[PDB]
Amino acid sequence: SSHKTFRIKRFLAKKQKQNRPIPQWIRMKTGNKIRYNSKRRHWRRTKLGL
Amino acid sequence: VQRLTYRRRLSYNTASNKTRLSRTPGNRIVYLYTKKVGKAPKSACGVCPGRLRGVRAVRPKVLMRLSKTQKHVSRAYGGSMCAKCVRDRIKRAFLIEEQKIVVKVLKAQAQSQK
Amino acid sequence: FIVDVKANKHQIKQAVKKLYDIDVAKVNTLIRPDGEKKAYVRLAPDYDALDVANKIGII
RNA sequence: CGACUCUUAGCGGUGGAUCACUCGGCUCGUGCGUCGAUGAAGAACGCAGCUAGCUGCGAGAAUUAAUGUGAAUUGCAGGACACAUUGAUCAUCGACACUUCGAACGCACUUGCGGCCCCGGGUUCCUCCCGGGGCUACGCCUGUCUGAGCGUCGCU
RNA sequence: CUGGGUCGGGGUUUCGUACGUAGCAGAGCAGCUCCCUCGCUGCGAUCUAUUGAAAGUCAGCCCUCGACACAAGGGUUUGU
RNA sequence: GCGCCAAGCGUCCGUCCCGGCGGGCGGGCGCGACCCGCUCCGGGGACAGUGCCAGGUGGGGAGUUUGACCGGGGCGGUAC
RNA sequence: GAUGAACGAGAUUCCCACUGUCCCUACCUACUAUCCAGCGAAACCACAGCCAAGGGAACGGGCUUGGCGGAAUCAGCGGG
RNA sequence: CGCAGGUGCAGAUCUUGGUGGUAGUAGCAAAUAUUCAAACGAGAACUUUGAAGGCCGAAGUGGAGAAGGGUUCCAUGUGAACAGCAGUUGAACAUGGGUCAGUCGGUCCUGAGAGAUGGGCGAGUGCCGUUCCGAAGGGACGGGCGAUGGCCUCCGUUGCCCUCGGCCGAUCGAAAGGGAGUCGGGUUCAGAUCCCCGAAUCCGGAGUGGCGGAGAUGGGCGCCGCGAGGCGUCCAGUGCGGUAACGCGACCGAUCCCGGAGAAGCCGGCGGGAGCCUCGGGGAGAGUUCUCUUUUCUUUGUGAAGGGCAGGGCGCCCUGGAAUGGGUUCGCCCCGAGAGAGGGGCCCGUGCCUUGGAAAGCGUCGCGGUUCCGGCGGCGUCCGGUGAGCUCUCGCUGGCCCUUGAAAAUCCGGGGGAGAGGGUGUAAAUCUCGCGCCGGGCCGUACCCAUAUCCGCAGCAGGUCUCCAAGGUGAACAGCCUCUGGCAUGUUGGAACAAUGUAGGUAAGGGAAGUCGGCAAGCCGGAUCCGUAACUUCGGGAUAAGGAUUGGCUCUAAGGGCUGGGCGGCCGGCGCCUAGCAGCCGACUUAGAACUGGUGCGGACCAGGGGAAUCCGACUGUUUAAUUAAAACAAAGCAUC
RNA sequence: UCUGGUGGAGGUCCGUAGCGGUCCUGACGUGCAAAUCGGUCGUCCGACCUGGGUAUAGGGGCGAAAGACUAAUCGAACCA
Repeated sequence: SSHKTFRIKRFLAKKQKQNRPIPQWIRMKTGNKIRYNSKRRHWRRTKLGL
Repeated sequence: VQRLTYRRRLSYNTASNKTRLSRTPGNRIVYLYTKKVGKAPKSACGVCPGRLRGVRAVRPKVLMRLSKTQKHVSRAYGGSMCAKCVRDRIKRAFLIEEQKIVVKVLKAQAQSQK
Repeated sequence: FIVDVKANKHQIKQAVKKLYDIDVAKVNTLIRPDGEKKAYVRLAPDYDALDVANKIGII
């Protein structure tokens, strides 16, 4: 809701910032094994632990 | 007909969400949130059902920004007691004190003569 | 400006005055969904925001 | 004649078995055998030029200093290091630093509200406003100060 | 020796007299009039005539043959 | 109705003033408001109550059991 | 126990009215089912799948003896 | 050649993974509905624009919030995967951006309750307990005794001692309870009572007085001054008015004490105010004009905070003394404990005028620059009437209760008078009066709020707390149609119209003969006028049963409000409103009649079939969420312990 | 005593919103749905409906009592 605490807002801020795709240059790093961000979270599909 | 919405996040018809209709210079109808109705002081006597006269009927916290004349009547027990019961206590005080002097004199005279 | 989350309007006003040599009329504060604090710093009428922005280098 | 169906072989495909490999486990054995109010374990939030996760770190945040080493780091870029007017990188690590919760410590768990003593700025000993610093938890030991008691007494 | 369509005519049939116009029909009511009652005007559901009228009728009704354009074109196969 | 934060007396001060006493100004103590007596007042009381053992009651509760043969089992029988 | 006005989405009988419940079925409408473009499951599955009698674990798709048997399919159906 | 095993699979409704036939099959059928053209584009049944036809029909498919979600919000781009057809589209993917407050909440207070310490219990982590087995005050008028700093004659800060002093105990507990104070106009792609403009307001501070005003500036004795007016002395002065209710701009005062406000249920009936609807005109723009319609549609403002005036209310006051009782309400109710009558007082004032204010906003007609100038200009934003109308709100007055319908922070008034001030200055202490100066920190704020942002594994016919609420018909927030606003028919389309089905109808003559059973369907249905039985706990049964009417049109009768009563007045006998007369204004109904239609009329919509009995339970109520709503349970009453 | 008014009582009746869930033993029954949909129904000023906050926790709670409910789990939940 609009009414939220500071602790909850800071928790939602962090999940928002970590929902980004992998950068393109990571694939070029020597000995790289990551192809995509397997921890992508969609708001409608998966809900937060909160 | 234009329909209205609340101007605040309280969506319930509570005692602190009362509103009235006002027409703006923009020719729009909006809600204005109203203060609660104040009550004038009730007399300290405890027998008079009506409120006191000469005192503004405002909410208690606004009472401290008014002048003293708006909060009292120029009389003994001014803004706390009604005139009728102030009159009765003046007479009740005087007449009981009169009876006490009479009783003391009667018992002193009776003691002296007996 | 983007400011520290542990900074109130009094600290923001004093800081902006100290490192930019300008007078502040009022400060408004917001915390973004990113998590950082955004300050809207209205300057005094004597000072011009565009001239200050040129000296800082934001335009 | 086909079509359709069945079988076999070749080739091609929904598929990922087998074989080979292994910076992983499991088991046995050896030496040490060290946390914390000087704030532990565990959480939270942050920190990279471009970097989400893992990792490392704490406002000096993918690291400072010091010592050893001795020319790199690297996915791209940028500029150090002139590669001794002593030093890239890495390792080690004894110096410095170490946000918010947490036994968690001013009260309370909401970025809520204080108190005492100092410092700076507005005004000038309003300590009124703002900023900063140090204290302000429970139990308990030795000592210290201030006390109570028709407790036991002495001098009055 | 044309053809089948599409419109249009006509037959059949269904319902039940269309709009407009006119009326001296219409329960009554209002106004003018003279200065005050003849007439006139207006409102008014409904009624009468025009008007067995109006409307629909193959889309799986019947006959036209009057108008309009179109119809020798296309694709896939088949042999004793 | 009102009711407290002493009136009034009796004494002691001033490093305080004005003529040892007096006056003024500011204070102190005692009585007013008695003295003494060991538990605040009252009600119970070596009982109640508590600890330990002993007897009774105790499906409120716990755990368990409720044979076998058998023209299915049960009932009946015992051919157990 | 007996009774009893008012009440009851409680159980029951009869009567009036009403009706497609029925004699005895028919027609109409919408959405399906149908066919097409696109998308696209699941249950279930020893092998499979035409009958009669026989015998058989005493009710066979398979065995014996007869009847017979002709690609690939569509919409329905409820005997197995 | 020896040694040692986790050493051989067809089964175990075996375990994990992979794959078939079914099968291009079932299916993509709940809530009426789409069509034409154009644009972009490789590509259009599905996107966008325009024009048509429809729906939600204000208890909405509308506009906003609370929970919950957490970036889903906004712009640009892509069309790989997903959105069960497509897609130029998206709540998808990618890149950027977006939430601004002293006066809106949190924050503060307590509620039901939760919870430490003291104490007690407990092997123990710990538990009970919240005033109960505690020496539970760390504060303060004031006074004294000392240090210290200053705009230092003096005052202020700091320690110690008297005096006062119940926390009737920490602390937590509400984004719907309590709780000071903000509202107009404009502005964004997305913010806004938060930004800009404007106009206000509350709280706190101001010491070294910020400026005024108040307190507070009189009287007596004389002298001089022609006299006014000044000199000396003495004595007052913590305001004033009204018979009163109370009033005026302030109008000292501590510990202590009393009281008030915060702070009270539900239902009914009346009245006031506003908003909305309605009616009659006047403007501006638009629609229709085949014929009529001087028409039909839209639009036709003044925030908070001050000042004044209506209006509403009053168990408030003064005079006075009432029966031949009177006053008065829809109802009531009121009076020698003071009616009626007259005159005052107070409270509220959300209404009107006014400052704010027209400069702004809106409507309309034009003229500019250029993407925006809150550009510029002209005209207007007018006058009335109605009402058991609806909604909100303010009042008054009743009914009900073996039900009586919070607490605390916080603020105020009064009683008392411990104190302070100055000796006549142009003064003091003091001031809840007017203006002036400074500040108000922290957190939330975007958007969805649901037939697509929440929960149900999903864009799931389910579930999920509220606010506003137009026209017509009509008893209605019923159903039906429409306007403001919204939408695209609910995860696809084209063609056809077979069986069977789901949903909706109709049916000749019979009229329950069907069936366990009138199950299902059908009959009745509104309102007005008549008329209503047995039985009964006398309340009912009752819309019992039964009958008649109902349209359209044209009339008639009745049902009300205001004003007046012999150029402008008035000193006057001269007038007499008196079966209530004249004029003006106005809305909603009721009853009766004529005429009239192919006897059709509560014409759609809405909308009880009835009667005679038996059994059970008295009635209202409750119950097995997901097969039993009942005779089961409860219940008042009765009785027992 | 009768009559006509006024008045507005009630765990009063019809009936919206709301709350519930009778019958069709209708639809659906690999559903829209691990209980939904339609018509028809009960109640609708009260023993009424409902949000938030609070309290009661597994041999325990709560129960106008059906062994009902206690997170799709109840004749003792769920987790290890």
